[PDB]
Amino acid sequence: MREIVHIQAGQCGNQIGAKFWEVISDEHGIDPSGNYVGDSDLQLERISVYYNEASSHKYVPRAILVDLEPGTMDSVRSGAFGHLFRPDNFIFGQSGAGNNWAKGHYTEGAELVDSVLDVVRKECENCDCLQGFQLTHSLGGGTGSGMGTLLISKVREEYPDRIMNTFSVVPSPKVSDTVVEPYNATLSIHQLVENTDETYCIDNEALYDICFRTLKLATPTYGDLNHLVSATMSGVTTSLRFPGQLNADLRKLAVNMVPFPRLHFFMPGFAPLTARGSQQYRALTVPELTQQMFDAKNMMAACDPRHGRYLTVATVFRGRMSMKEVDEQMLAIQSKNSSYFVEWIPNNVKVAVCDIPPRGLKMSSTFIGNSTAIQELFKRISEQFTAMFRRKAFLHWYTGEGMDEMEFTEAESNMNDLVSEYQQY
Amino acid sequence: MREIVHIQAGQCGNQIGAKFWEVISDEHGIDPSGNYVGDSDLQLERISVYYNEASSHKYVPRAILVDLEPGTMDSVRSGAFGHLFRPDNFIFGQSGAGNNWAKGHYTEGAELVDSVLDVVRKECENCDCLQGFQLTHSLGGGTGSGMGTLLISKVREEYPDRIMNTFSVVPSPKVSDTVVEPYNATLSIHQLVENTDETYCIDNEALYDICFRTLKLATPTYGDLNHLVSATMSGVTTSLRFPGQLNADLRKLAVNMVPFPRLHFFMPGFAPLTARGSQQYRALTVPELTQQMFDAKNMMAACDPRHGRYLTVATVFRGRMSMKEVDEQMLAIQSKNSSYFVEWIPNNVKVAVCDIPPRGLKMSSTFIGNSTAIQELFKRISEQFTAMFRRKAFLHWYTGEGMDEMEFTEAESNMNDLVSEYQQY
Amino acid sequence: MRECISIHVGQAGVQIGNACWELYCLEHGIQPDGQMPDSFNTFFSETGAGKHVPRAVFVDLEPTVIDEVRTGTYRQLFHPEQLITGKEDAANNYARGHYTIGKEIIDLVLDRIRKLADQCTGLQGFLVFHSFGGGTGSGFTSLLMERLSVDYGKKSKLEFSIYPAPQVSTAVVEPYNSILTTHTTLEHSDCAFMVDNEAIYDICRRNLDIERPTYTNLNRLISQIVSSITASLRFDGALNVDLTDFQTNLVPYPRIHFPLATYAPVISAEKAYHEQLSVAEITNACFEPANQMVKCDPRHGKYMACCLLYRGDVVPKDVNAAIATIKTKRSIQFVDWCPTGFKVGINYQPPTVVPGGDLAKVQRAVCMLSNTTAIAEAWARLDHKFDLMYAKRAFVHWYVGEGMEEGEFSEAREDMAALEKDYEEVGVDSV
Amino acid sequence: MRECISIHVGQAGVQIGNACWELYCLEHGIQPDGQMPDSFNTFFSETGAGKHVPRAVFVDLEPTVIDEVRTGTYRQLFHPEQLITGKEDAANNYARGHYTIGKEIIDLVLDRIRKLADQCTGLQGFLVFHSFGGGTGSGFTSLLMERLSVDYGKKSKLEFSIYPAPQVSTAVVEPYNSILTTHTTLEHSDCAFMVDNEAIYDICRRNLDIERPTYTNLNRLISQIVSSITASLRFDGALNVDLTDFQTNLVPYPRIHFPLATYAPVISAEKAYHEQLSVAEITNACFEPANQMVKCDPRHGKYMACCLLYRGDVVPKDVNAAIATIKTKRSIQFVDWCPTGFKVGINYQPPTVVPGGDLAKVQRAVCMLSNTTAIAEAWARLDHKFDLMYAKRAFVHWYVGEGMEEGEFSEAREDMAALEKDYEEVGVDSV
Repeated sequence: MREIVHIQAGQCGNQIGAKFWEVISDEHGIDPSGNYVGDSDLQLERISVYYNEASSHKYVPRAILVDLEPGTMDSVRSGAFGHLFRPDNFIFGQSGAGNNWAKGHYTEGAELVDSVLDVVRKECENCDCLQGFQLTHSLGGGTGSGMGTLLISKVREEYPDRIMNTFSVVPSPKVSDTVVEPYNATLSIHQLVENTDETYCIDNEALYDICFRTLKLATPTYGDLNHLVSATMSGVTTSLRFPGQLNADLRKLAVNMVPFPRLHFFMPGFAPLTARGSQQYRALTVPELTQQMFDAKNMMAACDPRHGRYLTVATVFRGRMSMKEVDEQMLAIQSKNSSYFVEWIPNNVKVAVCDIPPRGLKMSSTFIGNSTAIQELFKRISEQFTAMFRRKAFLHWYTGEGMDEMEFTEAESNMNDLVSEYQQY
Repeated sequence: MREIVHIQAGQCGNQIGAKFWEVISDEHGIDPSGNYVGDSDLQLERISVYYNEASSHKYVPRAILVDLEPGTMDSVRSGAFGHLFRPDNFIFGQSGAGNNWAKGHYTEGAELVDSVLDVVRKECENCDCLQGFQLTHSLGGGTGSGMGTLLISKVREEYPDRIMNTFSVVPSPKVSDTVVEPYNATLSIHQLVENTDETYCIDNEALYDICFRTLKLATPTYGDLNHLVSATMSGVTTSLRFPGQLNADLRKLAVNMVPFPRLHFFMPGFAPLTARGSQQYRALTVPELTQQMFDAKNMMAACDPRHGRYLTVATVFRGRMSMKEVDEQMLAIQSKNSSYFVEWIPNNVKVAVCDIPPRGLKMSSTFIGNSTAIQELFKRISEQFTAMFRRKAFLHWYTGEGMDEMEFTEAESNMNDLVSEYQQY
Repeated sequence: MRECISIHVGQAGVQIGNACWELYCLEHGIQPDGQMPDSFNTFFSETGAGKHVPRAVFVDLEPTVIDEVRTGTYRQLFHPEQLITGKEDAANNYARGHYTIGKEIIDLVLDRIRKLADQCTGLQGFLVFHSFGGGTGSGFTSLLMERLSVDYGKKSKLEFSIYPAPQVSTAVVEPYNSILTTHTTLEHSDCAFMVDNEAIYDICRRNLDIERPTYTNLNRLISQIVSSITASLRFDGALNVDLTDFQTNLVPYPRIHFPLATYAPVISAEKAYHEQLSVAEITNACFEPANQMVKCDPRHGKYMACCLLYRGDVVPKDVNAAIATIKTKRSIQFVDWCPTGFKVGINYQPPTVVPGGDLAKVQRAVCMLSNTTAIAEAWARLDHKFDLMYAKRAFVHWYVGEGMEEGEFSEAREDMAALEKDYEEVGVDSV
Repeated sequence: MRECISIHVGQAGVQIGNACWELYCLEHGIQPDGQMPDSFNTFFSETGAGKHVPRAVFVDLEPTVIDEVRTGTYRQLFHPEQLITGKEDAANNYARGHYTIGKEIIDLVLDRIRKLADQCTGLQGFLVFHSFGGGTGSGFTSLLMERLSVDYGKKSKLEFSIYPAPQVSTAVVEPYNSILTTHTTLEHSDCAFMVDNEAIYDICRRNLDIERPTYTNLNRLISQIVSSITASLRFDGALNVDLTDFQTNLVPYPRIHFPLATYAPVISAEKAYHEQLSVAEITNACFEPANQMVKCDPRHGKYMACCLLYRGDVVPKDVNAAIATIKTKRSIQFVDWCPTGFKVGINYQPPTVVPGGDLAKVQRAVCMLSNTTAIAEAWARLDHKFDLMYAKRAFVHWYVGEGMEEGEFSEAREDMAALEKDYEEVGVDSV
């Protein structure tokens, strides 16, 4: 019932997906060997949305791990929770596409996407009522960006009515981890605009800021960043899964935050983020959670909402809390920041409340924000893309793989249309 | 009661028959020395269809092992379950016929077929109610193809009303194990069309695909392939032997899958095929068995059913299962694949259900398919045969043994008539 | 005195007989060995001691099902000579069960039935349990019915047949066997109470909360239907109904004799606890189109005769009020030539719950045998499938090479066309 | 005899039904398993034994809330077949609950409601509990009400709806769903008793001393309102008032049928100890603008009809004196075309205190249903929000790509404008 197919593409996607399945198994009380060792019945009440029951009551995640290099597959398999995924769902190639969008979308992406599409078709036909798909990847990468894009397009043309939502790691503003990041990001965004229902844009530098300033982590590794992203994913599909006072699945959130088809890029967030030192001085209340989630420092994308206006927001609360406090905090937030919300949408907040909090917490909440400040991120990508494209730098790789400059022009025109739409609204 | 005479001809036939008798003795709890060491009474309830009770309550298989070379006889006798067959039922010659159909059908096949016919007459006159015969052989071989053909013809003209069904290993599409494979296969098929009731076409390359892709066997040997073929044979005659909710002997299957006398070539299959790694993640249910048996990857002949239309299918289920689930799965399969079933035969599925599953399993099922995709196999054989025959390659062997080119022309004309009939229907 | 003989042919018939005789032994207090720790006379015979031998034969051309009977918990209930079995079944072939394999067994079956009839004093008739789409359930059933008509040309012959389902099907040659059986037995039968496996599956899922029923639950429901039908012979009630009553009140014309069976209080334990199942409620459930045990929508046709067999704590006034309510309904329409289309039977014995079954213990129940023109659509579907398969001439060689001719195929199809025409004619209003 | 069926749609409706049926079981002495260690007949049915099955359906498109009901303390009270649930909710989308997801469930709900109606003898009407700003609470509620009007075109249909609050809100698309529901149900409804979560929050804070109330306390207060409304059917009193009485006395024109609910003795234990709550005091509290459970100031409009439902130790003379005092007040103004704007009902049963609740045990209580033109301001606010969101065309793609057209949006907005015009017209004085 309302089964979700999870696809992890590339190194970033595979690592974030491994952390995501760790936190999900923690929520549902699933042993790293696949056995249920939980305590409450609500964990197995809706285990079907993410897991498939095998023969000996062992739960196999409904996840497809796709990459163009075997190193990440070996790392995921060898580590903890690596004996959890189905061994037939590791679909990988040998050559790793470099950091080339064209390689991952046109040359090796073809064979690997045929194989992964067969696997995805099997997984979907196994499902009872498919709610939709979720993809984890990075736009600035190689196999990640291009292959996630190709899979998104093909699954979309196969299943147009399902909800396709992606948790994509966007390029950072200050320091880039890939020289050709603008090209891959621009092409990936051009493809994501038309074939995705919900794109949660995550930047690693905002995550570094959160870890250093809010969690006071001296040496934040990728494990902590992936844990944060996994907590966001958790929160959303937990509103989907567990019982609550005000339920909301993926489609309800999509309806309440996508006023127009192309305006589906969100800044995620997580409210109860405290350092180990300050956990004893802070009161965990709905006002505290709301004040933190609406703070511009907590948002997981390096886009200041004070530079734009919130088209819509979604607050997915978790835990036993009073609906009056949630609604009054929402009203106070809208009244105080009336200049930061769009006037032509009254009640720009969609509230969902789930009864089961995450492990180790009494209250929690995730913030999703459809704001016109993503236009800043797309503008940065556009300036970098046009700076490299004007002098035609690193372009012979993409051209030789089989692309054309016309595709680059179309991608940049589509992204400029996106920024124009955001600025207009 | 309903005794079956089993004849193994050639190397392929003898090895597959050895594996078959191993699995049958496992099913009926027969010691490799011939003694009953089982647990349930149903094993001895119908032991008579395959075994003959000897003096000291020792069960001798009703099997005739015929070959034109003594190496296979020695290998079968020396190995485990080799002291099970009657020593008077090893009928072999010295010269091994090479890979020549004419040698095994006209020169040495004559003397050896007189001897084996005497043995078969003794075995049949010993029987109480003969249900029919079953032959294991290879069409691309020497003594196997030609001698199995000669024995089939002679036993057919002796016992026309009995059921003669053969499990023949057909040539593979990609790689051939014998240079003269098309000649032997064409002559054998020309003789099988008129003198056989049920020919289960098995290709070694489909078996390799099953072992590598479905069973994840790193080094599949002929033991595993023979085990698969033996499981298919088991399933069929187990529907014959053990009690069930919906019984079906050999003749019932023959009636329900042979709409026309010459259209009796089947693609066998086996549903519960799982790798040792994935046995814990898979739920053993009737829908799972049906989905696997109707999958084009599971079928044991390299002929894609999506390239043709199923004239008829037979599902022989084994184990305690609900008849409603079986019937609803059959109906769903027919409705979903309505384009892959013949329109002029409503209810193209014949369902049989036996109560006793194979050892080590809770549920099982064998798939038999009379489809118009065997025409692809016969077409490949025809192209290869005409390619070699046009330039008269390797023909002087067959001519010198005592044949004529007119026999080759008749064989290819008959096989072309077979492909014409399949394409017409 | 009113002894009746039940004949179970084929696997379906034998398993339904297993369920039926389990139910009879439970109802009459007979232990599964025939001993008791009259009412039990129309179906059982006493042999000196407390041994009660059921008045039935179990005939099949396959040793498997009969051997399961011979070694089951009821191994010592049935007379060993009345469990007749062959060696090779009919293999879903009508010709095998009627011409080739059935001719080697029919004499033994007739001898055993003659022994049973001689043991009786007044023979009411025969109950033939079989399936339409089976080899021995079709060919041997038709052969046996014709031989019985030759011998007992006056006793009623009621048959409980599993009509092929509209969509689900376990055999490929079911239309051939069904059409040929309909031909041959329609020549020589009184009335055939019909049932579908698909409809009982739907009933089980919707009412009994079972998502994975087997043939066992279907057989238990069918046995409940048969028990409700024969309660009047087996017990005492306000309004008794005999087999001849069924034949007279349900068959308006000699060929139109295919009523559909129904059973209202099909309910689980918890739902039965939460309900107050009364005469009106069970009658309305009987006339609900979703509770029919033959997958034919009654709203597509007109009722010509209904036989409501109540049992248990039932009051005649409540039955009359419920039937008046049904008649006042507008969705339920009758043919214009049957102003009185209700035969009512009331029995004082409430239905007996089988230990291990799914039906809950109820105070009253009703079985409704309805002859309706909605079965004409099912006949049309069956003959359409027959027409497709025969136009391609598929599987015809199996029948022809076994003592039959294609002329018989054509004649059976023409007879079925005549039956469809008869249903159409009786459907239309008089002018 | 005067049986009434309550229908709970969506999460809000199902949870309010949980509170309501807890209150009913406590009032009638029924244990949470349906057994008791008449009055309990308009809302419960007896099944043979002491089992009392409530006469209600719990329908939602989401398994979560219904499954909480199925496994709670009342797991064995409700009939398992009357707890209808879907697989995927309407996701705050009217189109999903009305066109796409609601069409796969409406037949089952109608079948269950037909079963309940047949089980009844005289059906007074339906009580529909739902929320205005929910997916299934709007779309499925409108669909169900229209189907009921098609089927039961004469029985009264009273709906208890959670009107969206002026400021607090849990969903972003509430104006769309509210306007579309108002359109569709306003076509096919008798009267809608309205309530706001924000107003009940304010009532709880001011009167019950609770600073952190949950939905549970709100549901308990709403259940008290419903119990006061249905006490006349469930108990005996000096002045009985039926559902048709509500419909007649509260609805002056077919479209103006949105009264506001109120409950006077909302008080904690200590404050109840220190007070002497009498008929005059509770009546004055009912007419206090701060005690309204819909956040609309009554002084901004004119009353057109009031329904004072007293219960407990209430004397008719005291009620008359209190109502005369209210009429002599100058802050409370009525429309000039209603010289008599008071329907009075008195019941002998004092309100029952739920163990674990916050309301104190009182000797008397009054529920006031007031139809007033102050709801016109709330309608104006709702349509203003709708106009903003529709002018930007936000979220419209979600509705359109689910079986709806923008023409329906325009038509619903025009209908709401007509409703505002009607309220303005009935507000003005006659000349």
